[PDB]
Amino acid sequence: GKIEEGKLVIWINGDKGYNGLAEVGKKFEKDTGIKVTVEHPDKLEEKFPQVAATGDGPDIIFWAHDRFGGYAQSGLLAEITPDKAFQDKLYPFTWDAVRYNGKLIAYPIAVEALSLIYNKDLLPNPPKTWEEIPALDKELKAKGKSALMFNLQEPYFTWPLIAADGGYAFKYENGKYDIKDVGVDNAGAKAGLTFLVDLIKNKHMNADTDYSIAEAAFNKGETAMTINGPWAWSNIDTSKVNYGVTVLPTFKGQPSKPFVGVLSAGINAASPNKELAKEFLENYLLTDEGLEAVNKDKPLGAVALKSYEEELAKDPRIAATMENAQKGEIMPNIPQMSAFWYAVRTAVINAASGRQTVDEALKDAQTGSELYRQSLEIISRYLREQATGAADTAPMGASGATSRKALETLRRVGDGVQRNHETAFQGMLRKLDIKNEDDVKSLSRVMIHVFSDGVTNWGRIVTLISFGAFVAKHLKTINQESCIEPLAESITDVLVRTKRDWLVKQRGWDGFVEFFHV
Ligand SMILES: CO[C@@]1(CN2CCN3CCOC[C@@H]3C2)/C(F)=C/C[C@H](C)[C@@H](C)S(=O)(=O)NC(=O)c2ccc3c(c2)N(C[C@@H]2CCO[C@H]21)C[C@@]1(CCCc2cc(Cl)ccc21)CO3
Ligand SMILES: OC[C@H]1O[C@H](O[C@H]2[C@H](O)[C@@H](O)[C@@H](O)O[C@@H]2CO)[C@H](O)[C@@H](O)[C@@H]1O
Repeated sequence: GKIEEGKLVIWINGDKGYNGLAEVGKKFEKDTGIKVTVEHPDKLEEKFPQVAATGDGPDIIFWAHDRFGGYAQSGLLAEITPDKAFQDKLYPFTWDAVRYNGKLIAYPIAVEALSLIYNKDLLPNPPKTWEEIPALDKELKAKGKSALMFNLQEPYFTWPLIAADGGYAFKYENGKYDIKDVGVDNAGAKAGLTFLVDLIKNKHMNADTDYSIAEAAFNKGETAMTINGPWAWSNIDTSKVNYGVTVLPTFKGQPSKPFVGVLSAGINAASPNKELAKEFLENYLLTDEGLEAVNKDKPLGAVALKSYEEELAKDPRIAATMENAQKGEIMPNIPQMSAFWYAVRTAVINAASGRQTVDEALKDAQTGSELYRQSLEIISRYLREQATGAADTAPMGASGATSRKALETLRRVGDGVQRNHETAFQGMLRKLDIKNEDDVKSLSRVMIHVFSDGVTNWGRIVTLISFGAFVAKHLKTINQESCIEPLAESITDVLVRTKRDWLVKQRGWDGFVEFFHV
C-alpha cells in the first residue's frame, strides 16, 4: 500500500498512444537511470480513486480533465506549480481545464473533440443533418452497406445529439455553472435520445454496437460513417480506407455539441516521486519531441503546447476537430461529473435496449445527476438549524418543493429518533470524542463501515442524518460551528456514493417523503 521510490508508474487509457508514451519513458531513463512503467489497465478512471485513497496506485494518471476535480476534492492529486516560462508555453484555456478551486491539479496535454469520420469511396459528400441518415442507410443497405456505426455503450459518443436541441449537464450562464440546474430530462434531451432510439427501432443502428464493433465495421469498409476522436485515426490509416474528418451532422437545424476533453496528467498525492514526475512531464513529454512520439502512435488532437500545435494546425483533420470543439462545450471538472456520466450511460443503454422508455430513462438520469446537490441541501439545512435553533431563510431553488417536503419529513422523523435514542446517541458521541476539524474528517471511514454494515432502508438513512444533527449540536456547543458544513458534505458523500442505485430506484427524496407520509 505504498508507492515505490526511484521509479515512475504511469496509467493512461488503452485507446491512447501508450507505446509512444513508453518511448518518452526510455528517453527519461537514458538521462536519469529512472525506469518508467506505462500501464493501460481497464476502467483506470474508476480504479484510480479506489487505490489512490489508500496511498497506492500510479505516480502519474492520464485522463480527460472532467474526472480530475473529484480526484482533487478527495485529496488524491498533488498541486501543480509550473513557473511562468513553462505556463506561457501552453494555451491559457488548457490550464483553465485543470484549475480546481483556484489551484492547478494537472498538466494539460491535448484538446479532444469527436468528429464525423466518413468513407469517401462510399459517401463522397457526408450528410449535413442527422435527419437524412435513415434515407442514406436505405440507399447503402441496397448495396450491402450501412450509413453509421459508433459506440452506443459510452454516453460520450451520444451526448453531441442529446445536447444539440437543448440537453445540458450543468447550466452555464454569466461565467458560472448552476450545479442545481440539470438539463438531462428536458424536451431537447428527449428529442435527441428519441431520434437515436428511432434509428435502432428502424434497424439503422444496433443497441449492442460498442467501440470495437464500430471500429472494425468502419475500418473494413462495411459502414460509410463513424463518430470518434483523434486517437482513432492511426487504425484508419492502417486500414487504407479513403476517409475524411468533418463537422458532425446538425439536429433540428442546430449543431451537434460534443463534450470537449483536455487529456491531462495528474500527480498522485501519495507519490514519493513528485519531483521526478514534474521533471518527466515538463521537460520530456511536454516538448515538440515528446508530444510527437505520442502523436505518431495515436494522434492527440490539438496539443496544449503552442510550438507543436502550430506545426499540427495545418492538418485538415485537426481543423475539423477544433470546428466540432467550438460548436461543443468544455466539460466541467466538478466532483459530480462522475455521477452525471454514470446516470446518462445507464439512460442511453436502457433506452436503446427497450429496458426503459426515453421518458423513464432520462427521468432516472435527472434524479441521479441532481442527487448529490439535493441531498446536501436537505442534510446541510437540517444539521445547521438543529445546531443554531433557527432555519435557513434562503430559497431551496431547483426541485424546491421536494427539498422543502424532505426537510419537513426529516424534522418530524429525525427529531423522533434523536429523542427515543437520546441515551444511545449520547453513548456513541462520548465514545467518538469529537473535538475539531481533524476528528470530523476521521468519521467518514466509521460512517461507511457502520452505515454499509446493514440493510438499505429510509430508517437507517434517518439514523445516519439524525446522528449527524446530534454531532452538529455538539460542534456548536464547543465553538466548532465551522465544522458543521464539512460534516454535512461527508454525510452526503457517504449516502449518495454507497446508496446511489437504491436512492434512484426510490425516486430519491420524493420516495422519502412518500415512505413517511402520515
Ligand atoms: C446502538 O447504537 C447505535 C448502533 N450502532 C451500530 C454499530 N455498532 C458498531 C460497534 O459499536 C456500537 C455500534 C452501535 C444505534 F443507536 C442504533 C439505533 C438505530 C436507530 C438502529 C435501530 S438503525 O438500524 O435504524 N440504524 C443504525 O443502526 C445506524 C445507521 C446509520 C448509522 C449509525 C447507526 N450510527 C451508529 C448509531 C449512532 C448512535 O448509536 C449507534 C452512526 C454512524 C456511525 C458512527 C459515526 C457516525 C457519525 C455521523 Cl456524523 C453520523 C452517523 C454515524 C453511522 O450511521
Ligand atoms: O462516456 C463517458 C465518458 O466520456 C469521457 O471519456 C472519453 C474520453 O474523454 C476520451 O479521451 C476517449 O477515451 O473516450 C472516452 C469515452 O469512452 C469522459 O472523459 C469520461 O470521464 C466519461 O466517463
